[PDB]
Amino acid sequence: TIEVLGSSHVTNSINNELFDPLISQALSDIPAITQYNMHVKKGIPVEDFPKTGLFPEPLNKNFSSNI
Amino acid sequence: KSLSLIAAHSHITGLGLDENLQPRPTSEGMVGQLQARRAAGVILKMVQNGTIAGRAVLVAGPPSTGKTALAMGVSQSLGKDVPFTAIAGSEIFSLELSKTEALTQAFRKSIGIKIKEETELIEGEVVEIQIDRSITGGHKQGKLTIKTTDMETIYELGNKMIDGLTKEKVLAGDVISIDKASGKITKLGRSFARSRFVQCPEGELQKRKTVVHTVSLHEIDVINSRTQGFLALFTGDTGEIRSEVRDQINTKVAEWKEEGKAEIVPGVLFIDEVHMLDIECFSFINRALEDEFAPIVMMATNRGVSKTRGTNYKSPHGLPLDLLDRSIIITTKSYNEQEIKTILSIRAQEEEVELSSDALDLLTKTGVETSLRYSSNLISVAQQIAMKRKNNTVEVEDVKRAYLLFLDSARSVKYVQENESQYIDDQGNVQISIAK
Amino acid sequence: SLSLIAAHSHITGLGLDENLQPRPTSEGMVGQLQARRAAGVILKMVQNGTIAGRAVLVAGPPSTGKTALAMGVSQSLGKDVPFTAIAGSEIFSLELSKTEALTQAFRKSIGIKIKEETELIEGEVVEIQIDRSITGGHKQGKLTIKTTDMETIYELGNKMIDGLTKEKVLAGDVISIDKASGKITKLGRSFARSRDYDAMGADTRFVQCPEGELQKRKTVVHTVSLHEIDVINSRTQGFLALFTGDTGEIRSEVRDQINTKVAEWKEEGKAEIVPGVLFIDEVHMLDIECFSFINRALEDEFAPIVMMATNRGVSKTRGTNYKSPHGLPLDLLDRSIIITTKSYNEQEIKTILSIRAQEEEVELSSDALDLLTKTGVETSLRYSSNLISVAQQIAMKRKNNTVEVEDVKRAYLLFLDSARSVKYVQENESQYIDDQGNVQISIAK
Amino acid sequence: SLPRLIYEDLILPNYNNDVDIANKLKNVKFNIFNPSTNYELCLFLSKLTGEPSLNEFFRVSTTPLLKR
Amino acid sequence: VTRTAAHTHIKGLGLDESGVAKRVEGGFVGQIEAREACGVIVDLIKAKKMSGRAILLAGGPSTGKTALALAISQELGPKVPFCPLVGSELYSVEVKKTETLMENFRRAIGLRIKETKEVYEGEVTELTPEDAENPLGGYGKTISHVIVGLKSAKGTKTLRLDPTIYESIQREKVSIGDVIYIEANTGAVKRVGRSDAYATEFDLETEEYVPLPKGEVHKKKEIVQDVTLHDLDVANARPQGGQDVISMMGQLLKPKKTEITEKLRQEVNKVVAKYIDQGVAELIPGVLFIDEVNMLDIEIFTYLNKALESNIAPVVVLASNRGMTTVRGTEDVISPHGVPPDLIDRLLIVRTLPYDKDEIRTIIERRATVERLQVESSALDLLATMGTETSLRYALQLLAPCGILAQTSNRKEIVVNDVNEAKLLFLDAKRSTKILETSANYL
Amino acid sequence: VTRTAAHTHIKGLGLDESGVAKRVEGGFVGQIEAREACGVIVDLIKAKKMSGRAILLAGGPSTGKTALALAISQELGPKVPFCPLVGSELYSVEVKKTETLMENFRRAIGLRIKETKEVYEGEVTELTPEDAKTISHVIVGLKSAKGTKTLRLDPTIYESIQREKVSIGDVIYIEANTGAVKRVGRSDAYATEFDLETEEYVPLPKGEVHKKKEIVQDVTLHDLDVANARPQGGQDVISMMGQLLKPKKTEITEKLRQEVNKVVAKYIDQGVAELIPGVLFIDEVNMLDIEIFTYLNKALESNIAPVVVLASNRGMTTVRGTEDVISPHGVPPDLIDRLLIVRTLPYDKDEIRTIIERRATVERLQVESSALDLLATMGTETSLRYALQLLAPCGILAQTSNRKEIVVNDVNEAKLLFLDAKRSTKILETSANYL
Ligand SMILES: Nc1ncnc2c1ncn2[C@@H]1O[C@H](COP(=O)(O)OP(=O)(O)O)[C@@H](O)[C@H]1O
Ligand SMILES: Nc1ncnc2c1ncn2[C@@H]1O[C@H](COP(=O)(O)OP(=O)(O)O)[C@@H](O)[C@H]1O
Ligand SMILES: Nc1ncnc2c1ncn2[C@@H]1O[C@H](COP(=O)(O)OP(=O)(O)O)[C@@H](O)[C@H]1O
Ligand SMILES: Nc1ncnc2c1ncn2[C@@H]1O[C@H](COP(=O)(O)OP(=O)(O)O)[C@@H](O)[C@H]1O
Repeated sequence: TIEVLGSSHVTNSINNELFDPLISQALSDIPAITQYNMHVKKGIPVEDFPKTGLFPEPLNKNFSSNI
Repeated sequence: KSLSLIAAHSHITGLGLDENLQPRPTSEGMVGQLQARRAAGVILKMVQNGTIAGRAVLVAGPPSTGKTALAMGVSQSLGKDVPFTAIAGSEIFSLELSKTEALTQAFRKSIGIKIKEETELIEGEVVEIQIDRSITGGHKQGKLTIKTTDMETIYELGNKMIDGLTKEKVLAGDVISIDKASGKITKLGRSFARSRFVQCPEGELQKRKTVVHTVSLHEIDVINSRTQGFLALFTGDTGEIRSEVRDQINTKVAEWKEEGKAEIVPGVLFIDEVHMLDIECFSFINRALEDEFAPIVMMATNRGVSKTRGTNYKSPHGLPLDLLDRSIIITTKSYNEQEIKTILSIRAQEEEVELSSDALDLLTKTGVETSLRYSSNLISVAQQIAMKRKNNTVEVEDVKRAYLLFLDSARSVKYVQENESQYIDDQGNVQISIAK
Repeated sequence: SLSLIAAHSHITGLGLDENLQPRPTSEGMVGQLQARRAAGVILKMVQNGTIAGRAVLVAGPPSTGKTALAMGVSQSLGKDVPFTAIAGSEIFSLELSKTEALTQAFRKSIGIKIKEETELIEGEVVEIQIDRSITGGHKQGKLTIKTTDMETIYELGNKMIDGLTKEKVLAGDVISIDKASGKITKLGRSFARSRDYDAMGADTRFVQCPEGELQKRKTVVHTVSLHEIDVINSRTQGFLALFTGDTGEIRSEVRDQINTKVAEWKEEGKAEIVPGVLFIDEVHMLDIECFSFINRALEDEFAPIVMMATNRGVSKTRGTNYKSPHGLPLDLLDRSIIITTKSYNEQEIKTILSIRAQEEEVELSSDALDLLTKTGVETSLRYSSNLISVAQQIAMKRKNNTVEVEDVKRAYLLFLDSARSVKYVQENESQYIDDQGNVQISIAK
Repeated sequence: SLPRLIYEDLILPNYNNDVDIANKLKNVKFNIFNPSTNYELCLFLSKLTGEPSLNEFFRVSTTPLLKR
Repeated sequence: VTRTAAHTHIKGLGLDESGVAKRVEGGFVGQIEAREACGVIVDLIKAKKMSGRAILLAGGPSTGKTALALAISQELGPKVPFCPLVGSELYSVEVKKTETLMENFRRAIGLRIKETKEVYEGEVTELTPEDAENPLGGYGKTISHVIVGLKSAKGTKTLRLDPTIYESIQREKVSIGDVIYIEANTGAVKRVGRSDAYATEFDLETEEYVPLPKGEVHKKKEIVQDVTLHDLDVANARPQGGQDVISMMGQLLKPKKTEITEKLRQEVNKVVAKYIDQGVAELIPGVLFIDEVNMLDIEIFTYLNKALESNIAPVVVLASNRGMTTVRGTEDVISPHGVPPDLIDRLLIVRTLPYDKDEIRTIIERRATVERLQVESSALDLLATMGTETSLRYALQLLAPCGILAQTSNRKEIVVNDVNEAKLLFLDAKRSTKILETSANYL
Repeated sequence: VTRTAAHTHIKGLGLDESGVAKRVEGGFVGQIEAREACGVIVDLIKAKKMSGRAILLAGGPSTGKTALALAISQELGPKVPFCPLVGSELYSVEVKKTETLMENFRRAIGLRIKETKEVYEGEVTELTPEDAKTISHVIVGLKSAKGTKTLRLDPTIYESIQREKVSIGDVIYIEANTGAVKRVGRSDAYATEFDLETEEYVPLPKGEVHKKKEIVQDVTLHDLDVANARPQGGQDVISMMGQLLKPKKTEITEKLRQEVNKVVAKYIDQGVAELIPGVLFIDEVNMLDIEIFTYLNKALESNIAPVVVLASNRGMTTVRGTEDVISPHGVPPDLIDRLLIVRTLPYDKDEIRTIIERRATVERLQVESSALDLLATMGTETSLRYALQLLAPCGILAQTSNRKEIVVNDVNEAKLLFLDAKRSTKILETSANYL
């Protein structure tokens, strides 16, 4: 963690770099009922969705965690 | 802080000098070498004045004669906040950095920038937190009661403070510190309420604290170069920082110095075993000393008229004459029996070892016979033999047992030379069978 | 412009006739008639283009004109023909093998020629109207574009509509669309709207509105080397490797496929093959492995004509432990023809110095020119060539527009040549660091 | 811990530093893929690669790798 | 039944409480003075006060130098760290040898930490998210909160999850009816398995069925961990374990060794010193063993001179079998055991001696006892005479072909004919050299 | 106060208007002919017409070569690029040495760009976007202590505004030409909406909202080559954490350099730019390989090459990378045929005394005249650099005994404490065990 005492711009920049919505949306997926809500009850087409599901799958179910 | 077991130079707390730069016979763990200590005090005043830059000082002498200990005394007498980079000679032969780049990074880690800034903090003990939330969480109303030993207050809380308080969960009786601008809340622990443990703060709640930062030039060079972030200061893969960013940093530091926003502090770069460097490193050092942003370089070597690395000729101290022309040489001497006895006494008091007087005389005799470091090493293994037979003070026969068990160099060379058929020679010829 | 007066910028082609007979002084070249005739023969060999894989060797003493001859061949070759000029030290890379670097240098010197047609509609967008069907399966577009003279109405496909959603237009940006190809680009904003939005932004740029005919027709001709095709087909986005050099040992099967498709395009009639010259200056620092690779690579059909220049005597071949003529092995010298060069005399030195003083905008007197000619007879030629330009500055500091003998004498006294420095070193060698690292610093013994 | 002076005088633009001016000068005005100044190179690369838009090279050359 | 390989007949130094070595106990025969010196070194290591001490084991080939180091490692116990090295392992193509030596120096300092974990666990019963107002607003995620209903034994809790936690929740592919395990220290989620309260035999994904977790959903537990300083160094150098973008991308890239700067080591030392001062940590220094020390060159020796003078470095044990050999990386210096004299001045040499006929005979007897073979007395005498005549190792390695040849003849004991046949079938170094001298075409 | 490091008593060549060197001028003592030759070279560089001219200045150690090079750099001024270099810096492990040589060649050619900086700053009082899902424009009304100002903005800047999370009452910073948006903080008028808050509060700007300034940008061709040849891609303006993939140096092709030259030549013809060639200075030129010496011959014949200045202190020495090539100053003869050699002569006693007095004056030390002749005798007996480096221990030892003047006892004490090379060598020969 890098801190600058008495500045709010550095906190916003660090929170944008660590938790970038585009990359974090690329490394995950939207829930199914949320996808149904935006595609049908909001009129958003499928091609205007953010990119999801680019995390590579592990070998097993056991290989997905360190606990 | 600064965890450490016991070092080989842990008994040295600094140079033993008075106000007139004269060495005491025994002070701050240093015994003997009065001329070397006086010269190192002059170099210390050279560093502390800070009005000149780029001077080379060579410390040369026989092995195991106070060479690294002088540098440790200088570094201990320098104090905090002044940089001190201590590298070895063979450390600059990298695989992803050139030798001149590694030398430049070692040079620019010894110049610091002093910046003073003031912040506002709120530190106190939490009395009561009252949070009112809606069903959907669209709005939240908050009241926080916080106190010190001298005042009590209640704050009306905003949305972002409420979200920053439910994160990093705080309860009653905690002692916390809040920065208003950045929103960072640090839990310092719990107060003295049994119902880790930290005494309640006193005085005003909102204090104005000024902190003084010391940032090396290499950190600004890494940060200003946009190819890698600040994490390269820890991972170490900076990877050949260019020169235009260094020029920009130099011009900006010179611009900050005129307006009083920053101060230049110089440090000491210590290069132990300087004879291991290559000729190209010497040629880079010949021009790196002629810059305004250059520290004071201390080099140590024990070679006498050795072959310069990367060449085919022999040079004094293993260094070419161009580097020796730019340097002033401090020479160390060998020790008498009284200096060896005093050093062994200090090393005995450092390791919490009780020595008898006859054992000290035997250790001094076998120190002036073979080496100082052998007799220094014998004490800690003689103490285990003393403790094995359930005795506290180290006696004569314990030192004799340690002399019998662990060999020195001169006995091992003779034992090798009498039985040369049992060891592998330079031709790879050995004999393993006993008979024939 | 971005060109200063270089070492040999006065040479514009070989000074030859129509019967390949060199004139004594023409096109900036003086003397060296046999080498100029040989270079004209090689130039006609290149311009014929039916002979592939020939190696010539320009050999001579230093400061004779081998690189000047190569520059003259390059200038007389003309444009749109690839002429690669590399040194011998450039192929020792860290990310590429010497074989791969030599293969890339070989394939950079042969190209193909492609001609295409363009129907450019360049203008400023006035207003765009999009018609959507009730089903939504197709989108219709009415585009109102204009130049400074006239304006028409165009009907648009759905691919135009999706191509104009990307790099979006805001009714006043200057675009240009092709008809047959349909290439879409956005040049920038017009100058008429420069006082509208009060702050420019990041990517925007202001261009003038195009004037005249809206629909233009233009034929352009491209010349692409085979190495560019290799780099393009090696990756997914290959032009970044074309401009940053990060290709990294392209495989052989893509080269075979590219050779087969080049032969197919030549047979069909889409493109024609333009050969070229590869010049390897200072060839004597190449390894023996590079020489063996050159020996094998000279026998392929897609090989350029290789020009090599060296000035070594009977010297050691690098990577071996023996000596050889020109620093080259004998099997490489077997498959080659040698053009030799001869040293100059007083008159050719005087003519070269006069031409170089004419090029550098320096006026000399006759006596100063004769003094510089005598110096170039005794010392080398480049010493006098530098003496001219420093004597010009001395004369300008003396507030005189011409260079006289006193300025040449002052420049001779101030700046030394090799022989005087050798004599001064050998007279006072105790003050210099010798090969053993011994030096005497102090002046008093 | 980083001092505030370095951050406000070396990273963010203000009235006394030229971060934004030099950024626009190096990355936009002097870019060799600009169609306003280097249209011939863009046309040559579009014939070479087969891209249907001449602004694709300027877009590709100025984005990070992960976003690309 | 069990696997034996050139060792594992040795269980320790075999000393009494006074440090006096027995003649034959603990799997050791002879070498009394070296074993007593190693016992003194073992007591010095167990004192846990010194730093940067070093000894050197010097002797001929096949005399028991590696055996003494393994006996030291067995006498110390498994809690004290022990890093065995060969001298050829320090030359790597990814990072310089100096950094590899410092890595092996930091790999031999242990630490024991009592660690407290905040744990939410239970069975997922309700998994309900709710949406944002403008999902295509560019900034902010698609959802805003996720409601998770957890049920444990004698308890039930509901949680409103942050989206960042929900990324790790949905990366584990949890569902309704799964028992999960959320670690609040790092945000890591472990999916244990399907609950056994529902049916079992209707699955096709070979899942594991687990009962409900005992106790409440929210827990705090204390965990004792064993961690070396090098582990902390490589954890901070390549950060994997967060829920951010950088920590997520750190697990997918190919790992590579990097030159860890001294600033990170100073920060790690400061944090470890704070942990020790808080009373939750205990420092366990260890032993670094570098066998075949003559393979090192002058640069690693010169860096080792500096590295032994730090205040953290552990006890270093070296070994060599050279008499008077030039140091590698030099041309004309000559030093005992291939170790330069400035490094020799900081050592404590422990001499090792060759064996006799009776010691060879009882070593052969014990190694035949370990390998579960029965040897006749005359065959044992012949094997001892062979070991004196040729090599101890040659007589050691001829036991198992003798056992195979005895077993092929349907016998249990080993007799003289099997020893003679193993002599005739298998050769030693001297006879092979004598054959090579009287050879035709470089045999 | 002021830091002096082995130089900075040199302010120039000390020439007159006619190029004749005075004896003591510009901090230079003696050395008339080398200073006059360097003045001629300075005039040739200021002519700005020729390309690829190379000179070499050779002499003994500690004789004034680097001082002459820095005097040339001081004579040219700060607008002319000057790239110092040592010969050992060309050996990098990321790219070949020829690429590094070409990079240092193109680092010494500069450009001058006339630019205009326009800045709006102040408190936001109105933020009303207008559409025609796509915003047509946005109207922003700023406010400072001298009044208000209302601006229209395109949606591209509006996207950067909502990137910065800007609401009503924040103090912002908008650059007109580049479109940069920076949020400074909330205004002090809204500091009492809550007792405890996360936002930081700043006062109103006391100046006007609209500010204009003329600036001059200095760049080199190497900066444009680096900016056009990023291998991974572009970068954002703010990146506190680096890229996940490490970008190393790459061998930049000739095509990129040709395109950069074409773009710069187009920009020069419109009067936007101005081309200033500079000096590439390479010290310790004898530490170069034969391959770099060969590639230097090709690089010196280009059309854009700057003026190259080399230094060497070797005599008849074997070239590095060869076996049996003996050439003067460690420089091969095919390269030696391309330069002009300037000889640099040693010093006698009185100039050594005068230089010692000059360095004592610069370092703010007072030396008695009795100690000055002893220091000059010491300098002639051992080295000039040994006498120059002994001034500060003498000053410290004088200041220790509460004296502000150098007394010859301090010089004797500093001679006793610190040795030179010759006495240390005599200790080395008359010793038993490794000194
Ligand atoms: N004057 C002194 N005072 C205290 N200890 C000393 C002194 N001189 C030498 N020593 C001790 O002798 C040992 C060798 O010193 P050192 O200078 O490190 O060896 P070397 O000369 O090989 O560098 C050190 O452990 C140091 O503690
Ligand atoms: N025939 C010629 N006509 C005009 N100039 C020449 C001629 N030959 C040589 N020169 C000049 O001599 C200079 C050095 O010759 P160069 O070609 O470098 O010799 P080399 O081929 O041995 O390297 C060049 O600047 C060139 O202009
Ligand atoms: N005192 C001993 N008692 C039993 N076996 C021994 C003894 N000394 C050596 N050995 C055996 O001799 C072999 C060689 O010893 P080791 O130390 O591994 O190699 P070296 O002595 O060549 O370094 C080992 O397999 C070990 O089992
Ligand atoms: N004419 C002079 N006047 C004043 N100082 C000089 C003069 N000549 C040399 N010096 C000084 O003597 C020193 C010589 O250093 P330098 O020129 O770097 O040595 P070298 O010529 O071996 O590179 C410099 O510190 C410089 O300040």
